Formats: sequence, C-alpha cells, structure tokens
Amino acid sequence: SMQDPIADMLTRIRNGQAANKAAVTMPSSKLKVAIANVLKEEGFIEDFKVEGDTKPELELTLKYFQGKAVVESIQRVSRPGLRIYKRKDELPKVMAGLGIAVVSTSKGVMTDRAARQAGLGGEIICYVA
Amino acid sequence: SLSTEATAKIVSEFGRDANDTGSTEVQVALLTAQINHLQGHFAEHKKDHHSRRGLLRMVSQRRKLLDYLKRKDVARYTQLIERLGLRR
Amino acid sequence: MLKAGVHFGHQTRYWNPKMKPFIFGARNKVHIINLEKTVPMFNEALAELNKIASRKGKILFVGTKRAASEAVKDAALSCDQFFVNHRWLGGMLTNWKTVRQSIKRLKDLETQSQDGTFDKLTKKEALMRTRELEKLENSLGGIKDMGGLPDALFVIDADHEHIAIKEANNLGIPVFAIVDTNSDPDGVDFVIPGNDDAIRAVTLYLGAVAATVREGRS
RNA sequence: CGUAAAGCGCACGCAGGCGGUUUGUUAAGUCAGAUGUGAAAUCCCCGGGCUCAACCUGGGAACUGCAUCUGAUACUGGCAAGCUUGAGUCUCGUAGAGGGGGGUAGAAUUCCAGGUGUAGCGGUGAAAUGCGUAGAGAUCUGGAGGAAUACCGGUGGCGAAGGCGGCCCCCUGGACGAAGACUGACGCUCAGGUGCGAAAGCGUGGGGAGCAAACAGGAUUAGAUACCCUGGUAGUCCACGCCGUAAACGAUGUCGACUUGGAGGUUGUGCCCUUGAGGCGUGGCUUCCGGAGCUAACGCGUUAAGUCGACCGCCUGGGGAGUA
Repeated sequence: SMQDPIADMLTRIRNGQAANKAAVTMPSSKLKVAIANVLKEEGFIEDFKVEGDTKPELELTLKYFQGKAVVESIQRVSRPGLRIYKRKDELPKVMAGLGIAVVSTSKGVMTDRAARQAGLGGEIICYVA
Repeated sequence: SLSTEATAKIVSEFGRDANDTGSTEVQVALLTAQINHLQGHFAEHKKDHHSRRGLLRMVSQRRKLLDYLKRKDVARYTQLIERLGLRR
Repeated sequence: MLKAGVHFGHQTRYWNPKMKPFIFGARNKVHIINLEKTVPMFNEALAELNKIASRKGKILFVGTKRAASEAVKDAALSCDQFFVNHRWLGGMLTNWKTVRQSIKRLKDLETQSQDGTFDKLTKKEALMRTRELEKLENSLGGIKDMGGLPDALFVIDADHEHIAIKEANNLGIPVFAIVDTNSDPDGVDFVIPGNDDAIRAVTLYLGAVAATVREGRS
C-alpha cells in the first residue's frame, strides 16, 4: 500500500497523458522534486509547481507537441521489491540514446548522459522514452 | 460494550491526561478491559463464532501495539504489563 | 457576439463528455454551450471556406431531420454548390466509382422525362420511370452536376450524419460540422459547437455560410 | 493464472519480504580512483614464422571475481529527533434475515376422540396398488404434537467466507457517517501454524408432523434393477463431539494509487424554501449500460480483465491420475 511513490509519480504522469490532462498533482517529496527538475530540463514536462507547507502539492504541467502525448513511454526499473545498480561505464542507452535514464548518483540525480560525462554510475531510477 | 463510563475511568487512569484517548498506553488498557469482559460471555455460550472473530481481532490489535511500544520504550512497556497483568 | 437569441446550447442531460470544454449548466438538467469559444470557431472556419471556394473547390451541404432539409436545399442552390438533404446514401463518396453510374442514369431519364419517351409502352410503366425518376431525384438531385470528388463537407448535424463524416474523414477531405452536446467532435476537423437540430438555428447558419460562399469565389 | 493448464473455501497471524514523510547523523550496500591478486595455456586484438592454411608464436586486452586503502553521501540500510496527509482510539448517532441463548403467535398438514351423512375416495396420459358399507372422503367441534415461517420481500440488507428470514427479551461482533479532539508510521503481505467452514455422512442420547434415500407393491416398457403412482426406513429437527469436502463461483488472491460518463437502488449527513410528495452538495455499500484502453475473441470497463507498485499461492500437452 503506497510502497514506492516514485513509481506512483510515473504512473500518474502516464495516466495523465492518456486522459490528456493539463497537469497531474501529487503529494510531493524531496526526491520527487529532484526528478521533476531532470524532466523539465530535458523537455518531457513543463514547469512543476511545488506548492505545499506540510501537504506538498506538486502539480506537473504536461507538454503536448500536438494532439499527441509527449511522454512516449515511462517505465520504472529499480523498484522497492528490487533495486538495480550499474557501473559507470555499463549504463544502458534509452531508445538508442534519444531517450533518458534518470539515474541517482553520488552527485545526486541526473540524466544517464550527465552521468557518463561526469563519469559515475548509480541507482537507475527509470526510463522515459 | 465498554460503557462510556468505563472508558471515562480508564483514560483518566493511564494516559498523559484526561483528554488523551489515542495514546498507545491507553489503547491497550481498553482492549484488555474488553478482552477480560468477553471472557464470561465466551467461557459461557461457547459457540458465538461470529462474536469470537470480533474478539480475536482485538487480541491481535493489542499485541501489535505492545510490540511497537516494547521496541520504543521498554520503560513504559514494563510498567504497563505490570500494571495490567499480562505477558503469559 | 450573440447575433440572434437562441443558439446558446441545448439537447440534453445525456450529453457527450468529449465536449466538456464547451458547457454551462442549465436550469432543467439540460446543458448550455459556451458559445463564447464558438464565436471564434465559425468566424475562423468561414475564412477556410472563402480561401478554398476561390480555389474553385466544392462545398457540399447536408441536412436532415426533414425539418431543415428544405433550408439546406436553398443554401446550395443559392450560389453554385451541391447539397444532400435526404437520406445520405451510404458510401456515395468512398464508393463513387459505381455511384457515378447511377448519376448517368438520372441525367438520361431527366431528358427522357421532360422531352423524351413517355408513352412508348403504357402509362402504367411510363409511370414506373417517373416514380423511379423521383427516387433518383431525392437521392442524387442536387449533386448530379459534380461528377468527381468534393473538397469540403459542411455538415449540419454530427449525430445523424456521423456516417458521412467518417467517410469524408477516410478520404483526404476536410469537414465542417455544427456539432452538438451529444456529438463526437473527434471526427471533425474544424469543429462548430452549438445547436444543430433547432429549425431557426440552421437559418442563421446557412445564410452566414451562404454569403461567405457567395463572395468566396473572389 | 475471468472461459485454453493455473487464485489456497475464507480468514488471523510468528519468521520472511517490502515500507509514508522532515532533518541531522554513520558510511554498511551502492559509486569513483588506486593497489594486491585473479598461474600458463585457450578465446579475442594487432603483429611475425612454416610455399598459404591448419599450426607455432610475440605484445596487449580480458580473466566478467575477490580483499584492502582512500574519497563521494544522492538512493537503500543502522541510529536519534520529529510531522501528518497511512493506521488506530474516543464522543454523539444510524441501518441491518450479523452471532448464541430463553420464551412465544397464527395458518396449514398428519393422527386421535365424537356429531352429521353416504357410495365412492384417491391417483394418472389412461390405469392400477391402495383407503372404504366394520362405514371412508367431505364437513363441524375438541385435543395431541413436530417442523417450517405465506403476505411484507425488494440483480433489497448484513456477514471474512460458509451463510442468515414471523414476533418479543437477554449477551454480544462488526460496518458506516457528522464534527472536531488525541496517539505519532504503531504498516501491507505472509511459508509453517491456528481457527472458521454448505449438504451429505459419523458417534451418544432425545424427537419424529411433513418430506423422503433404501425397500415393497402397481403401472410403463422389448426389458425398466428408472422416469409416473401408493406407501415407506435411515435421514432431515434439538444437544454435545467428529468429519473438512462443493461448479465452497463475480470460475476473477490481499492491499494501495491514478485514469471520460449515464441511468438506478439503498443508508448517513451540511445547506437553499419545509415555502408544496422538493432543489443544491458531500460520503458508504450495491445493480445495469457503455468511452479510452485492454483482450484470442466473448467481453471487462472508477466495484476493471486499464496504467503501475508490495507480497503470497499455483500452471508447464492430453490420457495414466488427482490415482498408486
């Protein structure tokens, strides 16, 4: 019952696109906002608001290139039931290198590409094709 | 059903104060009060299976609270069990 | 820009959520449409027509309900266009390769009727062709002169006429539908929210289209 | 893993697995670098030598690993301190065939005791067995008992599931709602284990109206070890134990989050007018129709078989066999 809110974030985004909602709100947390920045800086989302005092309401404005969803695929990997860690030079490319693999590093969260140029691995969170 | 009056005596006897009705300490007494109470109704009738499932729950309820309270502050744990007669 | 009184929004409780962007709650459990976002619609789509009309394109006006079919009849026969007011013959467009043959039959008979053969066998069967002429009449009457494929489908109702919309959509052709609260706008290209079945509604509609199409050959 | 093989009958629950959120802290797992080592051969890479090749052979890479040392501290873990949106407690109420125990009411059936009265009654496709002139059936009055609760009654309600139905009383479980107060992650799942678990069946003692396996007679029938009829024992009912199986079935494990709608039913509750059987909202359970999507298709469809996460059970061609 609500084991991994990280997967919850993704799902609420995946389901958000299906309904073509403008923005999907969720109970923010430090970790989630970290991921949100990666996506926005990448271009899968627009302008997350982190409203909240003790009830963090992170609402994510969604992007639509056309009447088609921008996020073409979002699947989580290191789940609570199973974590996954990969060596620096062993990261896997997403969509032949035109997607992203949001990876948590000793230097925080970043894109899989950011990790290589920074030369460090870590816990791969998820894929966004 | 642990008459309103019964609770009004129990809460004053265990919690941090009279307005307290949520604290782990108090909650345990309430269950035990009920558990002890059903003994007669269950040592007798010996058949109300539907009712017993009701009882059996609060037994489970109680234990979980204690286990929580034991790992948190053995101090309050040791006193409550001593002040409430349990731990077979 | 409320030109005339009642066009605001109607038809039901059992609406269609697909048009949730265009609604207002009414005091009958009936919906009321936000024509405010519609004012830009019919203004804009008319420009589309004007451009294509000058391209010497064709505009096809379909009406139904038996009520406003007459109104539409006047619309196409007012500038130069074609119309379909009776039962939209399933597949005239996607299967035009054969419906073309039906058209030829009418033209010949049209000659055979006003000046042609009318007594060669017996009045009883001479009557047969006449009533047959009536059959092709209400079907391919206001379309006989087209002889090809149109380039714009102006449709009054999207409920009764989803049949053609899908067909038109299946072809490389744009459509213009006066969709209603219980209509699917996803089959349309340049949506027009508002009423469809109201009698006076089309009168406002078509004439507005009639003028735009009248000048649109500039 | 709805219908093809595959959700334990349902549930509680130890070990086990996983775990909300804030901050600090430590640096175990994780990451970076270096180091020691990881036998040679073999494989791979670039060369070389036998007329080429097979083959021999130089240098490198690799040996996917492990141990140590030093940095990194995001994520998971250990510790400490909180927070409240998860969970739980209290107060005031609500609906209900929820469970066990004790009484009780009326209709009806059967039997017994009389009154009235007379040749059929009953049964079926027809008929026969059978009941009856010792006087039935029918009808009236009185009594005896056993079991089940017409109407209300409703893809209505309650319960984990099996299930649960006249009325009254006692003991008692759970669910849900308004409004806040309070505790402060105390959770979800769960092998082994324990409990509950239809009908039938079993044991000991009661009860025995109706119904009815077995059994008998009479028909039907080519036969009829049946289907039909007349009777009828165990059983069905109560008490205490055992059995542990059902097509125990929405053939759909439990819990949680997110994702257009419509008509209904039922039970709470705030508000506008109760101004007139109402209108405006928010919650709990449940019925049907269908969007996206999903699917082998049928269909499911905010109570999902849609999109995901936690944990557990289970399947691996049919028959042999759920048997030895």
